[PDB]
Amino acid sequence: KLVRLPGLIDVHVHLREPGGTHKEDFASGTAAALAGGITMVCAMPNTRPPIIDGPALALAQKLAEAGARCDFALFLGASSENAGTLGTVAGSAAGLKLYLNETLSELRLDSVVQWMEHFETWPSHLPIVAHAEQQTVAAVLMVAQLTQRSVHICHVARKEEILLIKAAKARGLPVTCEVAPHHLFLSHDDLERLGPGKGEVRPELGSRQDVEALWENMAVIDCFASDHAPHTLEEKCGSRPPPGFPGLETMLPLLLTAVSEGRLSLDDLLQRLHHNPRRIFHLPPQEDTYVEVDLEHEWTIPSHMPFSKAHWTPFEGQKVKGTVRRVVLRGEVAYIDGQVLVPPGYGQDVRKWPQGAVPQLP
Amino acid sequence: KLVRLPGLIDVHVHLREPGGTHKEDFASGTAAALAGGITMVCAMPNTRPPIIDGPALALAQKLAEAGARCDFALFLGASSENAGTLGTVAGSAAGLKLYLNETLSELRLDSVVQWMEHFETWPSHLPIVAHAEQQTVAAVLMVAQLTQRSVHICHVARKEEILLIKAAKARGLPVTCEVAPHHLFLSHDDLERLGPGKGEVRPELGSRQDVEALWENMAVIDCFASDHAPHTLEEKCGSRPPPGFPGLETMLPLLLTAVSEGRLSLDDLLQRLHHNPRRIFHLPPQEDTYVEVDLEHEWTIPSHMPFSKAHWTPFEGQKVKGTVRRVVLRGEVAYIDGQVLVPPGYGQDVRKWPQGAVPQLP
Ligand SMILES: [Zn+2]
Ligand SMILES: [Zn+2]
Ligand SMILES: [Zn+2]
Ligand SMILES: [Zn+2]
Ligand SMILES: [Zn+2]
Ligand SMILES: [Zn+2]
Repeated sequence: KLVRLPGLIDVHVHLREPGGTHKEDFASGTAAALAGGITMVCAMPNTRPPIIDGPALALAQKLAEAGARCDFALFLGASSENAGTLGTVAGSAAGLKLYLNETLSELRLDSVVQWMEHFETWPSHLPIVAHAEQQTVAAVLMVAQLTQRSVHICHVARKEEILLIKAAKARGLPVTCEVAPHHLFLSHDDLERLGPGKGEVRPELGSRQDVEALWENMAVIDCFASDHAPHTLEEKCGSRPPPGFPGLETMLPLLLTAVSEGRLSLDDLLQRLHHNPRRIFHLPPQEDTYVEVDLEHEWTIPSHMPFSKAHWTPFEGQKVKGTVRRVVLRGEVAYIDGQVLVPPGYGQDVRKWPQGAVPQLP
Repeated sequence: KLVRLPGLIDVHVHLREPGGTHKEDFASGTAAALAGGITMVCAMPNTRPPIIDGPALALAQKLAEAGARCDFALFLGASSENAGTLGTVAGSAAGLKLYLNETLSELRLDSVVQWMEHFETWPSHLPIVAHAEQQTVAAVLMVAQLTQRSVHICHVARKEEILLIKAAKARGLPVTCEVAPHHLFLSHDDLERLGPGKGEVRPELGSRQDVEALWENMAVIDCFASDHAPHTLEEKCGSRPPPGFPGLETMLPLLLTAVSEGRLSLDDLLQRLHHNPRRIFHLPPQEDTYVEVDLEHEWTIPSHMPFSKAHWTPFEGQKVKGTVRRVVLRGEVAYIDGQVLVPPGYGQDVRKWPQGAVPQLP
């Protein structure tokens, strides 16, 4: 009755450690990942302190090695000060992350010249990822061409954005992109229900026409990634709600529902949650690692999923068909039917594996 | 000085066993593969007997398990008689191969309706590969759309073909393709030297404009594959020369030369010889497997490479920069500096590995 899948990869998660551990930490976030059929995550650098230099990366790496229950890589974050300073640690990171729209004080870039400096100084063989909305997608693509390298665009959310990327790919430009589940399964039609606080997310929820354009242009989407952005309900409902949805525990159930409805194939799903993440970020295979799912079980997403400390979900009330039954990670049962069974610290930094280093010319 | 690469994959080799073992057998062909930095091969079904039914597949699987020095998967071949009969063994094969142009009596398909029957009966989740030249590419793409599934086009050789595939990808159609090294590094300009016998290959060598279109449209090429088609010199020079070049031992040196010249990146190469073959054919990772190459060593391709029984090469005289120094396959030294060190039978059928089965809905 079950289906065996390879170990799935989420290349865009915010696990909030160090500095935001009331929202989530490595142990709780990777528990959420395992319960969602995810066995490897790439953690974003907008923590407190942000991962914008070698000492912060060193700290975050040890916190993750001690807290993570699944395997991981850590992004470095581009700042207005660190271009040309990351060469020694660059290869130990998942990649470099550029935050090109409204963001946290330390990751804010004031000028496209600062983008150029990062594209010019970051090692040419290592991944660069950009949070780039609307015309920013076009702008960062221009910077990538001027510096003659590739770029990966995070959470594409709009018809405008996916059609621009489509046009770039038609010209042979080296761009890849990812889409998050809330931009495939939620729209403006849901804002009435969510409210202005819970509904706050960046990129914001799109129109029904945005959602339909993403599905119509599935061929253009290289990866699915949750953009797991845990904030507590108190923060989402308060005066200055931060953007973001939790999503690790709901991503695969939502997508398996789409597969069961014929909206995409099982292969389409596995290209976007396994093969393409591997090849874009040069992430290594995980030995004796697999996920068993039940495609027949129908359930309704509750007000909060078991594991994320976010303790809320924007998908509450949606009917889904598909559930993660068992996860085996490197030969150990990591998850069965609502219980995580590997301790904090079982997870490892895949960039330290010999097969996890990005190949490079001498 | 050396560079470590993952285990490379050649998804298009003719190893001639059973029935053509004077041209090559599993032991000699996989020795050639290892010497070329290849650790996994997909063997084509136009053997004698051809692999067009379960008994022939059973035989070929045992011959490969006994003779192969690297890991492998075996293609099934479409015939005018076997549509609807391969469902029980389909999942044990690399995929289904359709020979849509001039070919061997048993793989000859008389009618596009026979193509349709295979697309309709072959399991929808398993790979289909087509030898399709010129307008045949358009025709098989039409059949793929009518049956609403994907197709992979072998050895794209012409500007006409790569631009058609480019246009199909721009419309979001599920098509992938491979290009062989002789269509990137040889042209009509070389036929004077090769002669009409040695120069016989299908698809035939292209014009300089064909070669330049393939390089210009590298973004459209998903895989490199050798189309290793060993024939003895006596056969290539005789009255009725069969088409094909040997290529396993020269593919990587040629491509590494191109990398060293800046014609493509190391990543471009590894996408096309590792990641994309994996994800198109759902081939499993190989544990503790890697290839060490020396990018500085300049040498001239001789009149024949050491291992292929073909005992000739069309690349004789070309200057290359790049050489395979060491291959480790599943923890054992398989190749060092001109010597293969794993015996016939070390190789395994990757479709029998748990991680080597193609995921499918229940
Ligand atoms: Zn991202
Ligand atoms: Zn994010
Ligand atoms: Zn890689
Ligand atoms: Zn092929
Ligand atoms: Zn062939
Ligand atoms: Zn696969």
